[PDB]
Amino acid sequence: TVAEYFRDQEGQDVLLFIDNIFRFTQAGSEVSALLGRIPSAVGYQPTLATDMGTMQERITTTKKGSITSVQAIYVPADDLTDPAPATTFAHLDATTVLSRAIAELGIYPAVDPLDSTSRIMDPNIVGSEHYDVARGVQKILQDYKSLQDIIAILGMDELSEEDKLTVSRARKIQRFLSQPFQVAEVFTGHLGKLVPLKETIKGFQQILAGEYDHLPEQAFYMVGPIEEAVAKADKLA
Amino acid sequence: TTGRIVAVIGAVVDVQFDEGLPPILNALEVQGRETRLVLEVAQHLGESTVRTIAMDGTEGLVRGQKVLDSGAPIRIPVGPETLGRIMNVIGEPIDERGPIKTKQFAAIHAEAPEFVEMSVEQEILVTGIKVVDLLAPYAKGGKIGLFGGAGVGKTVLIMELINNVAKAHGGYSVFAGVGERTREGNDLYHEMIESGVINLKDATSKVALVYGQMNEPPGARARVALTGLTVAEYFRDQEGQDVLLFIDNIFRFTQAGSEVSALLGRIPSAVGYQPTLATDMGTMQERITTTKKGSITSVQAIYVPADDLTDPAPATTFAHLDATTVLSRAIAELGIYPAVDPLDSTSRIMDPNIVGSEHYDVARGVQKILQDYKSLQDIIAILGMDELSEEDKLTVSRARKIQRFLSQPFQVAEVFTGHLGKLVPLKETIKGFQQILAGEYDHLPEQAFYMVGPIEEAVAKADKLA
Amino acid sequence: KTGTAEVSSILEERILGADTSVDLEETGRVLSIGDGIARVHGLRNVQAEEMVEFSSGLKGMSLNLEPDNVGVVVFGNDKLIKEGDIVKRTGAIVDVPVGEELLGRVVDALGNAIDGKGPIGSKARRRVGLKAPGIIPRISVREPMQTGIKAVDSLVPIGRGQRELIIGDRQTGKTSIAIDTIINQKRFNDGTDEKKKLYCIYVAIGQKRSTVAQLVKRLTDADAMKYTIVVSATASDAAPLQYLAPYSGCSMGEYFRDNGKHALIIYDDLSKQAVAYRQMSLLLRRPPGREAYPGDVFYLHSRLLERAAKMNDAFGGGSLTALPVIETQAGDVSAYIPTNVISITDGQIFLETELFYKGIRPAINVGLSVSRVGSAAQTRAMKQVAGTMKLELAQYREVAAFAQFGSDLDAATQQLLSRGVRLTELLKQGQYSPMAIEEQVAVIYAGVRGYLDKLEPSKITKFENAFLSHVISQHQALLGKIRTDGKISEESDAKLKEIVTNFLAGFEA
Amino acid sequence: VDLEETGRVLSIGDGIARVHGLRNVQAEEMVEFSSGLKGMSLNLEPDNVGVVVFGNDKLIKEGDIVKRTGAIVDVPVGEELLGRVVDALGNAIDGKGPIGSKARRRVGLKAPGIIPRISVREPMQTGIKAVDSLVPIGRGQRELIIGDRQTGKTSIAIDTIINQKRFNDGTDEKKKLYCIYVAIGQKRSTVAQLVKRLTDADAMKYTIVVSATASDAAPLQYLAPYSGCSMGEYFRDNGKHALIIYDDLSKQAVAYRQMSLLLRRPPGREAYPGDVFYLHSRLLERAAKMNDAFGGGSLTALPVIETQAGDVSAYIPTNVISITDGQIFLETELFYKGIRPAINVGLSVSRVGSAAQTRAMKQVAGTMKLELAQYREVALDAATQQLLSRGVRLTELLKQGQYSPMAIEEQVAVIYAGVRGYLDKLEPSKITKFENAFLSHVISQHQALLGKIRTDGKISEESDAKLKEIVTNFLAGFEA
Amino acid sequence: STTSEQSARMTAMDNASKNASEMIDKLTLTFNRTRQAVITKELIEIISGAAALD
Repeated sequence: TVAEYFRDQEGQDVLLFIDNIFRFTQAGSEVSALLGRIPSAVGYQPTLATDMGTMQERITTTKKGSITSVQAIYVPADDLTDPAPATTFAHLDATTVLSRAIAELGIYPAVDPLDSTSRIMDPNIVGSEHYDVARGVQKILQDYKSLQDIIAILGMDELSEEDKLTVSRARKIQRFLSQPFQVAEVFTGHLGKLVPLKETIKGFQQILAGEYDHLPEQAFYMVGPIEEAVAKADKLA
Repeated sequence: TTGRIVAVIGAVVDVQFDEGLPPILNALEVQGRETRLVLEVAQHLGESTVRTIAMDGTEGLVRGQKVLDSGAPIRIPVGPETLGRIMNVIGEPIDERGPIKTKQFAAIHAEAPEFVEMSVEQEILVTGIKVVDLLAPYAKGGKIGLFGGAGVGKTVLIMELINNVAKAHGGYSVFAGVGERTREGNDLYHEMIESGVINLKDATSKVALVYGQMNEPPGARARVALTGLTVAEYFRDQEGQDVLLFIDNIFRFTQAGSEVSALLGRIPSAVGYQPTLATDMGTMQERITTTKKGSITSVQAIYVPADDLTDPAPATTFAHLDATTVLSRAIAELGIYPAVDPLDSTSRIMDPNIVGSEHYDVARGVQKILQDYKSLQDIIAILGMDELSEEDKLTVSRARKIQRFLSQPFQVAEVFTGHLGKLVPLKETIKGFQQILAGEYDHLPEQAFYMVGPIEEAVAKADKLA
Repeated sequence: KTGTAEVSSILEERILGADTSVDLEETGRVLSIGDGIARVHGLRNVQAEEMVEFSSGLKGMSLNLEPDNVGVVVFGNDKLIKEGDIVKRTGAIVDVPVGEELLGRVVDALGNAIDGKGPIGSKARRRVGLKAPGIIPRISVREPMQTGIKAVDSLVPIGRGQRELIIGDRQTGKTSIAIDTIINQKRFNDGTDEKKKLYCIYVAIGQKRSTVAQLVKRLTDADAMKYTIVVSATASDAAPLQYLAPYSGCSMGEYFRDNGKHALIIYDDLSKQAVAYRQMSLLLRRPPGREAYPGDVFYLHSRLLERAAKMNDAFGGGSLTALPVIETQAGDVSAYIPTNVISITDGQIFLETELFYKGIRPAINVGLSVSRVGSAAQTRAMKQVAGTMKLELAQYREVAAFAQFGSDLDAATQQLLSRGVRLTELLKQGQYSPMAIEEQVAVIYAGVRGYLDKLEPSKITKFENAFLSHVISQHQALLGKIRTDGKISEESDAKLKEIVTNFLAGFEA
Repeated sequence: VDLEETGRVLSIGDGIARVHGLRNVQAEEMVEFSSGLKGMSLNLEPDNVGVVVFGNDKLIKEGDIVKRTGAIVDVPVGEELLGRVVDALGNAIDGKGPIGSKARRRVGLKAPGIIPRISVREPMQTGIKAVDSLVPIGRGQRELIIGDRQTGKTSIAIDTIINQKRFNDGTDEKKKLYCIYVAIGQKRSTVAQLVKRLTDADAMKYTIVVSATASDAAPLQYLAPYSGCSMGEYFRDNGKHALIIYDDLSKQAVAYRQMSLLLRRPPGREAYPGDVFYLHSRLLERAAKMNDAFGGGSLTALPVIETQAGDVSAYIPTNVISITDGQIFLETELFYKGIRPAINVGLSVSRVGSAAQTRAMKQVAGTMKLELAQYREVALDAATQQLLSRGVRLTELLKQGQYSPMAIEEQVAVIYAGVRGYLDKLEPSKITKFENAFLSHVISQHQALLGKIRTDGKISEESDAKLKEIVTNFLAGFEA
Repeated sequence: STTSEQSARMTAMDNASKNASEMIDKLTLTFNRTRQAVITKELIEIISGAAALD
């Protein structure tokens, strides 16, 4: 209700942080029983969809401003078939699925890359340089997963070699996404390094170009733009 | 007060009590009831109605009947004359050797000592089973939870333990066959009598038998448990006597409870499991311990519902444990008797202190070996195995050997096994493993360790293999 | 309230003071009927557990004596009943007619000979409301009972009074097995083996009539039917009826037991019952629990099953031996009802399809097949060879485990396999294979002394028949003797052996 | 006659007294029964009062008069529970007669405000290297102790508690942490030993033990934490630092659900009622690290969760998880191996642990943590073999069994050694041995240094050179 | 050697699959069960394990 004021009235491009809608929904669900109502499967509140719907639809970009909605969604057991997230997606425009695995892979940004998506992306919209780089990236990495399966047989420095190159690249790529945090001296120690966009697209595009195919692999970890990663290799040796 | 059976809907007998009522728990005797059909008021169902539990059969009963409150809960004979008696829940000799004329009767709700009132300290008893002592040493008052399959020799094992212990330990016993297999009580009977653990020449024994067989109404089966419980406190405090309390099966108790809960038109929780699952236990378990006046050591059989332990019931169980022997079916299946799980056949109360620090360390090392070894199992399972590295392979073997060595023959089931049972002195055990830890049984194969007593005999056995 | 009784024929007179009806205490008017649970209004003085009779000739039982009405389990179908209907007590709970004039019958469990004799009804009835004997009443299962199935009789040798689970899948010869036994009991029953005057009770739970029909036909054929009740609750049934059937049998069999005779009940199967009953409960609303089953499905059964026993002397020492059946699905055992049953049953008989595909009918998982009972269930005859054999097989199997890198690793193990295999050949049995112990031990003997181990596996069987026909022919003497001495006597053995060696020589050559 | 403040026990389930009347009772009033029991008129039904009975009856028979006490519950709170075992009513099952706590405070009071609250910056330590190191921890903080059974778990809490001995018995005003052990559903025995243990260990003088043993009636067992909570706030808000160890909430929940169900107030997921996150949430939100107004005080929450087979996906665990500021996950295999710590480190978590602890440790620990990662990771290379060597050394080094707490400085010292690979020049068994000797060596000698290191709050470079030298001397000089 | 090895590689690769084959089978049970366990469990919740009996 407040934000709608600003949006329409104050025009504002609202950034709306919600942490977490999940708790709302959950709150709804909690009551559901006690509202006498049936809850739902997965415990929910039967009305969940509208609850959401009305809400999600409550907010938008009119031609009376925009509420840009940064909505934290706790995802229990990161289980997303977990009806709530399952629904959520419809109301999402860009889905950011943060991957605990990746987090575990030490990465910060710890994201789930392939599931942090926007159905939106396009070689038009984002330009193909963007798009394509991404599709290539998305591709290779998923394929790399296929390769993990190989590696399980074949080992830390033994495979089929082109494929090895790409593996290694994937290993760089991974690292290249890793990015410091100014806030988090506590998580990073580092201080944030921001990458202005082109430098990113290029960043990977270049990696894709394999221009560092002789550069160290984790000379990509916790960086800002790609140069600095190159720089970083030197800093080692 | 007198009540009228207003509903018998199954053995939930709703009696509306009409000369008032006493409080809950008060035991009612149904009037017109053939035998003494005690209904225990369970709830004041309200409106001077109680939900009560029949523990007898209700067949043929004219409803509308008249129940006369026995005015208190159920009291049952207490005093030593109960040792060498098979009592049913309601006292009543199902030894059927005629009465158990006791001087004391007791209402089966016995209580728990306040903190100050209970010896706040533990002991270390031991058992003579390698596997046990080593991994779960003993103590007194301690309730051990024993998992696995009756007559794998789960049940047998219990007996064997009794077999050495009651005799050896003076401090009395209670055996609670909750939903007991009547037959198993019979045989056992001829045996006990015979055995002179049960003495009939002297009504007493060293041990009182409580059987509350399966065919009893659940209420009875559920309640036979408190009954026994009441007794041991009698023995402890009153008789000094340090009961070993065999519960077979507390789960069967429980089952009777849950089943009951349901019928009690309550909400018996997840899986149907009684709301009160815990409270029944808590209240009960705390009626067990080493008080100052003795110890009621529980040997608690828990047969595993649908064989799962993540099952809340066992979850609960755990809270009260002192030692747990979780038999592994896998192990049992691996043709290992004892059937042990070597990962929660435990005592927290194994400490370098409680047992030898060595004992403990050796154990930790062992515990380790097994623990690591298991890790390999998965891998091995997938992948064949041999390139892990040999030391591990050694551990593996050792572990297996250890496994086999933990397999410890049993005389009582020599009949089956042809294996002469072995109850093992502590040293042989410690040593046993130490030797194995020293990995000396090089050449010597796995099966050279199967079903022996002291470790030498295994060494010997390898030789016998040769 | 319960809009029932707010029936304004019901209400409509209590109001008036114009009431007085059916009895509403010894008879009731069906408040509603649906669900086979005839809420029958009234029924107050109503006996508990009482069989009532409906105004349909259908029987019902007064399960829940509710203060208003009775949840009445219907012994029929309520397409054959309707609302309001007067249910008059029968006053009495269930007893089932019990006696002996059932041996030779296929009845419905309502004791009406669906065979087509109609009830050759027992004068007496005996309570299904009857319960298990006491500890003291029992004196141990020791009396064997041997099926004429070598494998069984040896390895999970069978006592009496017992309760042993028959477990196995979709007519994996399961029934075939049951028959071979039944036929086998014939000789004892054709003996006047009063110890083994084993009255067979076939509780058919849920079997569609045709399934029964071959089977019964088979029993007829085995003429074993003569000492046999076939308690029959077919697929066409109301559920309680299938449910009831064991209990019915239960009244009946304990009578033999208690009259010194030996009763055998085959419950085939409680799996269906359990379902049915659970369902029944559930239909009654009446709980479920684990696997949707009410918890007292255990009680139900437990209570049911304690009633099978091997008695003490008071009971003529007799038995009611239970061979319960559960038909497995994929050996599902934490399968609650299996879990239960296992803890109850005093060993269990595993059947395995593979073995079946192997032709090995019977299909047994021996390793698991266990007689918790074990030694008590035997005879020395068997004990003497079977002891070693069982053991030898144990090893064989262990080594059937260990048979695939070459088993020619050590001689023993190759051997164990060869030997084992020989024995394996022996333990497969045809369909319709009752057997006599002396042959069985004979045949075993041959193998455990390895003579057959000096023979090609195919010919083992071949021998076996031949050997049988041979010994039957000549060494009838000996067969008499093994039976006589009750064991393999060392002499009988020497003659036997001698026979074997010669016979073997004749068989092989 | 009050059927509007008093009631007649209409029906009593056996713990839920449906009480006819009571009306005028205010919601969530403690009532008192004519069985002498307490109750809470929890459920104000439009007819009768679901009164959760705070007692055990067969004393109640229907019609029993249920009397208002006329009070919404408060509990005695204070600071004199230190050296006391209590039950939630404020009675003291210690049998030390009754407590010294005397001010009473609603357990129903809620979560501090942001400004009242003041972020952690305040260390928190256990004498357990791994913990203090690998969890960087402050006070105020929720950290879940999660694990199945004292498997040292319970030990874990103890070593910490014991550790506080040096501090509370030190004049570490700031590290004067009132320990609140809410013992929820614990066998009396367990407690007995424990009680004894702690007593023997005497942390107990600066310690509340709220003891709701296994038997104890469920709402009570349930209540005990809230009680404890009120009491701990008592310190918190009063500048001081209380540590409540909620031990364990699994059992509380259970009880609670059960309670609900008996109130026929519905279940929820896993048959557990819907508020149950909330349950704790509100509870734990009442825990805080305060601002200055509260003397800066804190109530550090070490809630405990007992998992069932490490299953945490489990609604309630997830619940809890989503609240806590991390967890101490314990893994059996290592325990079982004898490795105490037994932890699954990965699973033990501090989202942002480091913002309320200590440079000393930090200086060695960050880097170390990482090395261990690397060491761990790799399921030969001299490096890796090294990491392994190190790692294993360090394993010993973080290995302090059950019954082993410490002053920090001792810990940093030994850690330092290990991080200098000094230890890698030793057989792993002898790390432990060495460590013992070494420790008594520095204790002896370089108590000087340790005193200082403790003093600098950090490790000085200078100290390092002395230390290096020390260590080396001991090292070398007892390397055999 | 190499012939041996390669032929051995088949062998190794067999071996693996024998193991596999079984497991695969077994898991499939584990499956049903966890499924059913599930299904059922909900069906409970469903069967007024969240309904009438909320």
